[PDB]
Formats: sequence, structure tokens, C-alpha cells
Amino acid sequence: GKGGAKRHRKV
Amino acid sequence: KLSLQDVAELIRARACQRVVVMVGAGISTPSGIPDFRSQYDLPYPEAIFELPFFFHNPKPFFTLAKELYPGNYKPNVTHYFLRLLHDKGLLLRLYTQNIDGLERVSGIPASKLVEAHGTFASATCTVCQRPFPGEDIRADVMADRVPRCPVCTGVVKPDIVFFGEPLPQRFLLHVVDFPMADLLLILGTSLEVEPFASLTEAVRSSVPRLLINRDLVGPLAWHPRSRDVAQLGDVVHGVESLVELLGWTEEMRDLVQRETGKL
Ligand SMILES: [Zn+2]
Repeated sequence: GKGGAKRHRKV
Repeated sequence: KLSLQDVAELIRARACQRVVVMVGAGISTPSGIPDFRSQYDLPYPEAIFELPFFFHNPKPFFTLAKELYPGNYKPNVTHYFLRLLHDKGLLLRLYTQNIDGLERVSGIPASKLVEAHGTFASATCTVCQRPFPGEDIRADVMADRVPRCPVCTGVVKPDIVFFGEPLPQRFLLHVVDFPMADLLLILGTSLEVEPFASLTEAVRSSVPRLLINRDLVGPLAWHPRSRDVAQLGDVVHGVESLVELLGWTEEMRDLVQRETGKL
């Protein structure tokens, strides 16, 4: 499971 | 290749006994809550949860806040399927990106919940980061006033994870929960938002992942695993189908009527 800030998934 | 019946058989055999659930706005529209693909005055759907637009015009976000401040909307059958999953001792944890709070209202214990995209029970100044408890801003919001920090004058914001903000620390329970799971349920979410979506990947490779959604898109569509299962369609109906195949339609009816009677 990834980390980071809430963001858009890269298509 | 597994069926939806196959999955329900696993549950009835208790071959799947530590079930984790990722849910989204899919499961709450049957209750009246907007899902932001759609009335609200935004230049595009996502600006309601973006910090630049929020500073320019917090009014749409606080409109949605006022709508969701509790007691307006009731839970529907998907929530109660999760509550019953708990009551039957099967729910390891329920990860949600919703901020409508009906997972709690349905009777699922905070203990079993991870509100991955935040909550209204707390707020933080947008500039100085001083915390405030929820009710302290609630009244402001319910009277179409914007609440400000008595220290720095910053707009103070409910602890809803916007785009660009970190997720709450409670989210890191996934580091423990996903490797224990013997079944992943994905319910009513197109998985458009990271890192939440990435969790579908963090169950063990032999673990079945059942999607009950409108669409089969994103991660689960791209890199699918042999024991994946998708019940495409209207989420409620898919759940109710699972419930019947489980045996629980009867005690489901009972639970829904009992709870909706309480409220
Ligand atoms: Zn401040």
C-alpha cells in the first residue's frame, strides 16, 4: 500500500 | 475463476473469516448524499476538496458540510450488510472514503472503522494548524458563517482530507490489517484516489477480492488476480444478491426495520 498525500491516480 | 456464489460459500464455510472492506461514494448515493462527479457552483467537481479553491471560495465546501452534519441522512442496505458482517464476527476492518458518518450510524464501532478521508469531529486552522474540536465550529457552519482562528484569523477547516493534505494516522492500520485479511471487499468506488486505491494491491496474492461496483475499472481491471470476482451493476442490488446467496435476506430485513425504527 502506497504512501503520500491524497491525490489523483495516474491512468 | 470464482463466482459471486463461490465467494458466499467461502463465507458460509468460514473459509473467509477476517474480511476487510474498502468502500466509497457508491455505497452512500442510495441514501441521498452527492458523489462528486456532479447544484453546487464549482468550476469542476474536485475543487470542493482542493485547498486553493477552498481559500478562494470556501462556500461550496461548507454548503456540503452543512448538508452532511448529522441526522439528515439514514444508512441504507449496504451499510447494514457491513454492520451485520461485524455482528457475525467477520469484519476485520472497514476502510471508507466517505465523510457522511453512516458507517457509525449503522452501528459499526469506531474500533472497526478507518475513515481514511477524514471526519468532521475535528478541525484545524488552515494557516497555523491549531486544532479545534468539532462542535466548536459546527454552529458557525450551520449558520452559513465561515469559522476563523481566534489566534491568526485563518479559516479553520473540518478535518476532511483534501487533495494535497496527508491522510490521518489511523489509516496506517492498513499496514497491519491487509496482510491478515483472507477476503477483500470493494464496495461502490471507482478507486480514483491514491493512496486509498493502492490498498487493493496490499492483500496476499491468494486473497479473493470481490468488487461490487457499477464499473470494473482502474487497478483491479488492469492487474487482476485469478481469485478476483466482480459483480457489476447497481451496488445495492449486488449486495442484496450476495445477502440472499448467503442466507441473510431474512435477518437483514429484520435488522433494517429494527434500526430504521430506532431512528
Ligand atoms: Zn490559526
